[PDB]
Amino acid sequence: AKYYNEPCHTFNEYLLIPGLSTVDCIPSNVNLSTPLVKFQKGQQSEINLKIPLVSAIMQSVSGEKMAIALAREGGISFIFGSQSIESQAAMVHAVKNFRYLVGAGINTRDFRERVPALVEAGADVLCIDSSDGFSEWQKITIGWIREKYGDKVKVGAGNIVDGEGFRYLADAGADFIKIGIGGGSICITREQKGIGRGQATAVIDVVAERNKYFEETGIYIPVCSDGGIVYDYHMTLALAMGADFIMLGRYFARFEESPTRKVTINGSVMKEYWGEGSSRARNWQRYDLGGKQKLSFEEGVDSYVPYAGKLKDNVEASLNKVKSTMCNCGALTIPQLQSKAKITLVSSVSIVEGGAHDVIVK
Amino acid sequence: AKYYNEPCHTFNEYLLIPGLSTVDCIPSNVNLSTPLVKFQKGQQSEINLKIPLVSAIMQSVSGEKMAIALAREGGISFIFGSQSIESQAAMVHAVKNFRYLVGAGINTRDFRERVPALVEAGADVLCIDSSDGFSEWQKITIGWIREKYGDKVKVGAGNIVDGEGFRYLADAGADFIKIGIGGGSICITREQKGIGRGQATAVIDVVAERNKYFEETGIYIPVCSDGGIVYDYHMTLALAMGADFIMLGRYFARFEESPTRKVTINGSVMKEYWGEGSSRARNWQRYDLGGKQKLSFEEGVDSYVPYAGKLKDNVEASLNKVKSTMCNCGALTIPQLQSKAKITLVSSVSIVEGGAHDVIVK
Amino acid sequence: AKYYNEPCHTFNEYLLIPGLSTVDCIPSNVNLSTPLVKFQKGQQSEINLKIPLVSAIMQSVSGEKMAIALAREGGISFIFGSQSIESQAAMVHAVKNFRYLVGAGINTRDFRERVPALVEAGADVLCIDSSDGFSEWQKITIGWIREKYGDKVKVGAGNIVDGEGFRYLADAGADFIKIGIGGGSICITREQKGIGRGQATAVIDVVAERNKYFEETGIYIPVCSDGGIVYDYHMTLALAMGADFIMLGRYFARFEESPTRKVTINGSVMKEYWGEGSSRARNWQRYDLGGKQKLSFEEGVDSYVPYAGKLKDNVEASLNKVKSTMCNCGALTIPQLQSKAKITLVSSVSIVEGGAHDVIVK
Amino acid sequence: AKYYNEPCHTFNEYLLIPGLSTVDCIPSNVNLSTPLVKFQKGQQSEINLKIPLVSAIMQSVSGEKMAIALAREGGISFIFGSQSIESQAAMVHAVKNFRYLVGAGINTRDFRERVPALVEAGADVLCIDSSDGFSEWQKITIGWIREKYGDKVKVGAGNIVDGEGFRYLADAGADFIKIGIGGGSICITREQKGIGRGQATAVIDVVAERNKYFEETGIYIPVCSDGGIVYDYHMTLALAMGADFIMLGRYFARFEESPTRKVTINGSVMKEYWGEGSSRARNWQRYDLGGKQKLSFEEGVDSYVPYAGKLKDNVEASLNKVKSTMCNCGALTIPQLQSKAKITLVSSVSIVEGGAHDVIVK
Ligand SMILES: NC(=O)c1[nH+]cn([C@@H]2O[C@H](COP(=O)([O-])[O-])[C@@H](O)[C@H]2O)c1[O-]
Ligand SMILES: NC(=O)c1[nH+]cn([C@@H]2O[C@H](COP(=O)([O-])[O-])[C@@H](O)[C@H]2O)c1[O-]
Ligand SMILES: NC(=O)c1[nH+]cn([C@@H]2O[C@H](COP(=O)([O-])[O-])[C@@H](O)[C@H]2O)c1[O-]
Ligand SMILES: NC(=O)c1[nH+]cn([C@@H]2O[C@H](COP(=O)([O-])[O-])[C@@H](O)[C@H]2O)c1[O-]
Ligand SMILES: [K+]
Ligand SMILES: [K+]
Ligand SMILES: [K+]
Ligand SMILES: [K+]
Ligand SMILES: [K+]
Ligand SMILES: [K+]
Ligand SMILES: [K+]
Ligand SMILES: [K+]
Repeated sequence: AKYYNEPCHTFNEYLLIPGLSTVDCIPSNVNLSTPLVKFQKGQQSEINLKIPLVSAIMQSVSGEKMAIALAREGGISFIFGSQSIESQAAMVHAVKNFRYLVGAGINTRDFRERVPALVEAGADVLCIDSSDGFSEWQKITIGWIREKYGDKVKVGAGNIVDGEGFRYLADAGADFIKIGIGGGSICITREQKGIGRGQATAVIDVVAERNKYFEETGIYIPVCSDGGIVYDYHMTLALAMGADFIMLGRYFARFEESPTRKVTINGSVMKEYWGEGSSRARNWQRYDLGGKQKLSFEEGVDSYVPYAGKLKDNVEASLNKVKSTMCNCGALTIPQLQSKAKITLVSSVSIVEGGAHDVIVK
Repeated sequence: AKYYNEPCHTFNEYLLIPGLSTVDCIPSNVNLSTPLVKFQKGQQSEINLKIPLVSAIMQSVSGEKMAIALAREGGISFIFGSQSIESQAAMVHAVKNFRYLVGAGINTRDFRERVPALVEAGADVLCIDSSDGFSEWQKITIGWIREKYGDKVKVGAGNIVDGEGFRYLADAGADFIKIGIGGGSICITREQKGIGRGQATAVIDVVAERNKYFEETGIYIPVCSDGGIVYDYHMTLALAMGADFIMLGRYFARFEESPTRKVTINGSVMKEYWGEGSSRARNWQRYDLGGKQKLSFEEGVDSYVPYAGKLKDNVEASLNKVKSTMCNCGALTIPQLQSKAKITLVSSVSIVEGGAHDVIVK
Repeated sequence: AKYYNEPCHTFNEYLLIPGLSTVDCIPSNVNLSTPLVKFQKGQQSEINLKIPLVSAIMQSVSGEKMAIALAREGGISFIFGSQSIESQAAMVHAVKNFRYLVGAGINTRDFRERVPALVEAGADVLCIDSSDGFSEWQKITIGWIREKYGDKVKVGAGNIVDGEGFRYLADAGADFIKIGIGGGSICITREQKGIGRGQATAVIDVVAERNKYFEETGIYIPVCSDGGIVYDYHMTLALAMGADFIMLGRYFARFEESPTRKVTINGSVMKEYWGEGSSRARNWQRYDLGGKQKLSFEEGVDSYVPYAGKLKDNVEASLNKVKSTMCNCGALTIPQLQSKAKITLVSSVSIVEGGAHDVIVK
Repeated sequence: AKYYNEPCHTFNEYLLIPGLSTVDCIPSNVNLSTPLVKFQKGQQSEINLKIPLVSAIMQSVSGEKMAIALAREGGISFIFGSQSIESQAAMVHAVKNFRYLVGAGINTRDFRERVPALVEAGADVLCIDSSDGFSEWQKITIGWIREKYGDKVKVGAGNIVDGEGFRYLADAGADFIKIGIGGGSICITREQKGIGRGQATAVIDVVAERNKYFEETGIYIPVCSDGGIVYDYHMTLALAMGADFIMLGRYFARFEESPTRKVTINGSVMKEYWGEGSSRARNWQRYDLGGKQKLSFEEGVDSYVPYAGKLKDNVEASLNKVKSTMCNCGALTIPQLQSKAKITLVSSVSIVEGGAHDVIVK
């Protein structure tokens, strides 16, 4: 077996150490644009978001209302694929003809039928939805798409957590690669199967490989930090570590625009939020290992998250914090932040010092 | 004194990082066979289990019903030796003539009488039951067996936690070596005597020495990770780290087939489970240091574990998780897993991220 | 991005290992004098405090009564600047003509008007109040002061946490540099923006750079450990690590002399204490990044701290502990302590051993 | 200031890894004898205990009854010195003429009068009682004793935690050196003054220096691990790390023979136990830094410990565990253990695995 020199870590263990802020480092001057799909050195991506936030490929998150609301704010939603091809295509079509950008998730089994339907519906980009994307199944799926559409259809892939996985999907032809296994708020894969890696360590490792790949091939492949975002500053950390954009489930599930019902639990207004690996969703394709067309066991839970209001207001508040921090770090663009960021791990005692302490908060 | 560069760790601190899964990496294609006794390079062990699980040499675990039920599923039980030679021989005989495989535990004191009786009863393999097997007492016991039976009788030995201990028992002639001191769920040896080592670190260290020994002698000695298995994924980790099979007490004590009584504690159906070092068992031979034929002090406790039902159903569920994970890692056999596994330590904060978080589980 | 070899740590994780105590190492012989502003090698600072304690630039801490009481004991207060120029100047004037030393906080926006008013009022030293002082805004402010007053006006600056930040402000001309981001008892910046560093690590790193700067230029720049002091021994640690003086908010807010109201909360007499970044204070200048003249979001909280009595009695008790420890370390002056101190990190288990344990405290 | 490469650790973080146990490694063959005072290479100490346990120099521990009971079992008590010279001398005299060995604590102030009185009373050995023994005060005290009695009077000294402190007291002429600052169960020095070091790290460091000193001078100076012993296995660890004997307070305070009252607290029979640094004891000499003859502030607490019965029965039970472990490690004497011991640090997760887990203890 192979071992590592250091244990993996995640977001709550890090802090950014401010660099020089020039007079032009004003939050209003910060440009949050970011590339969504791979491109050649010196050029621009064919698809650039205005903000680095994308909603998860989940039944309880990316519906028509979410896609429209997020697209309006500059991001993009990936309409969930854990539904019939016909219904998913209809959702994509409704968003495209509500021009707002919209993505759609696909699986490694019915892609020969689902892809044509989604392309026809007007999807701008696709993304294979898999817990563990380091597989020949994803290579086959991407290969078929390239075979039939060449570079006309953009397809994201994976969910790998190290350089090897990234390299495999990059060579396979993925337009962007998703990072993360087990970090999701409603995910229990790490406790059920024992696979995964701290989200931050995964991003840092994959980004290092992505940059080597870029120097070697001249091809820049955007990577997405998927799952584990709890606080707004976690967004800034993920971007600083090298992620081009961030995929979130819980963050968006709390909004009015999520397709779930609002429910009151103990005097608190909540919203339903469940994992694709829960018996409720039954998205067996996401965990498919060539076995029976059913969920062998649960890898996600059914839950409630606090209702946070409208997406627009929340996204605005979150990004204002991101932009402010970027200015503390002397960055006016995401690439600048990724270059200038000074990132340190924090001891548990330092964490205690970071919050309010030795006072009774009024 | 001698010190080490790193502290010891155990199962809960590790995770497997998935490798490439090929289209043939289907759970149904996974072969869980594993060698039980030492063999020569290029050859097969004289005894191979169909599944890598064996039940502990304990009064509250390995009785006749357990031995039959586990043998039926592909594993093997080691009938406890903390009972009269006559009664233990009778249990072995009943299992053999219920052909199901069955093992039997022996001690370093009455082996001249117990061994012949067990061989006569039809035991397929024996195993010295000792907390600390790094001793001349075990070497003497193994030597006597070899003297009287040559290689016809198979005897496991030890419970060592480092390369030195393994080497000693290997040279002594043990057919397989058991790893672990203090990791047992009902064991308090580490708190009473201050001896022991994290189970994972022990397995990793012993396996390293076992592989060097193999290259040096051409003799492959199977090793057993004994104790400390709490979750099903711990089984996968132990195997990935190099263990050929796993010995469990608590895991099996919870089943209908364990020889203990079912008792209701606070509306919950439980089963009795006690350590061999508890006053209830009085297995002083297991902790014998050439002193009086009595337990100097307790090193185990008397307890209750949740009733889990039938062994067959539980073992099936556990191994389905093991096989699934092996497929994520690209392995269809245990040796493949041990070769391909990528194993990382996990920070405490990463552990929190691994479970459900920031949601109210419904 | 840039990463570090070790995670940051803070006060609770350290202990001093006693050195040789000579017969002259008596608490009564300890000299707690310390320089407040930069000076040339071989010379003395133009301003030396008798004790290394200064009160925070906060509405809930440094008012007229506090400034007089602390000055009387040998320290100095920095009258808060989060108020009109006229009212702040009046406070400074009242203290100066109550001669007691007194400081005053300024911001990077209205300094052209505030500075003249404060100098006119008789302020002995000024200090830019900023969460993140690594900025051109501070350089511009210091430059203007030097332009108009040369070296006649002393101005402290910053709140940096590493060598780079220190170097920038030193070259900018600051008379003393303040260390610390996010360690304040009422501060939640690290949780809102994700920026900061463990206070101890920050002091140690900045001090190392300060000493290199001294050897290079012959100019000694005093540094201040600002925020995070919870226990009296934390003061000793900060000084031993290299800090010349310590800035405290919570510590002083608990005293009779703080400008806040005493309130009873659950039978306990408390005092109000709030952060400059709370909606109550609205000190937006402290977090200004060239944006709108308002607080974008809260970075501090409103709270209550236990009433501790008169400043004189408390400061006497605190410093008696500091002097005693200095004697255990064989130091009769702060520079001696900084030279002789032996400082070690402490494991969490060692921390448990440090307090009373395994006994019921009567 | 000076820093260290690793943080300090203490007893609960360590475990012994068993070595080879020969047939002669029987608990009954273990010799627990140990030297109390320094001697020349190749020779024997003038005072050897039969067991490596000594009672603390405390009012609530070492009275006449304790001294007699412990001496009977092979150890020695150091009659507390925080009382009049006359009364302490009377206690020593009573023990000597009850021949049982007995020690007596002295301080760095009234030694010119206390020492003669104690020698006259028949004390076999003396020991300076100080929290921080790295001082000229101890050197002066030892020097006076040597001046007046030469090598006829044996005097222990210190309480240092590193090689430097040991070296100083060794050169000063101490017959044995005590290790430890802040580890005491009733001690809060580390929380009041911020000085100290993990007990295990202190012992390990001092022992290393002691062994170098021995090679350099041919003089073997016994060292004592003082404070922090919570479990019986902690005794084994301290000895394995190099300590010749162990000083305990809490351990003995629980016995019938301790001079304190038995009190019932919540249906549990307890015994009073307080630190010498508590207002109850007022042992200001122990924390004397040449200041006023009074306790500047408390460094110890007043408490209750569980009543454990008679010393004889408890000491027998404790040492049976020590002897058993020594046999697991292949040692029949303390020097053998110190040579053969294999000591590892243990992760927090490994600690959890070490106790009973995942079972309901009946
Ligand atoms: N285990 C599951 O059932 C599951 N369902 C969805 N997800 C993952 O968790 C991410 C959302 O994480 P989060 O933003 O809620 O923390 C999704 O984008 C997807 O990668 C899951 O891990
Ligand atoms: N301390 C004891 O009394 C004791 N009794 C049995 N055992 C050990 O603990 C193992 C079972 O551990 P576990 O599967 O319950 O965690 C047994 O195989 C044996 O090695 C014990 O450590
Ligand atoms: N976040 C806030 O609102 C805030 N207000 C004041 N402070 C900082 O916290 C310090 C006082 O910290 P403390 O002594 O209360 O721990 C001040 O000197 C200042 O640097 C703050 O961080
Ligand atoms: N702080 C105190 O008041 C105090 N009083 C006694 N002691 C120390 O603590 C030791 C006893 O520790 P323990 O065996 O109770 O853990 C004594 O031998 C002495 O070195 C103290 O630290
Ligand atoms: K900055
Ligand atoms: K804070
Ligand atoms: K895989
Ligand atoms: K999770
Ligand atoms: K000292
Ligand atoms: K303590
Ligand atoms: K042994
Ligand atoms: K255990």
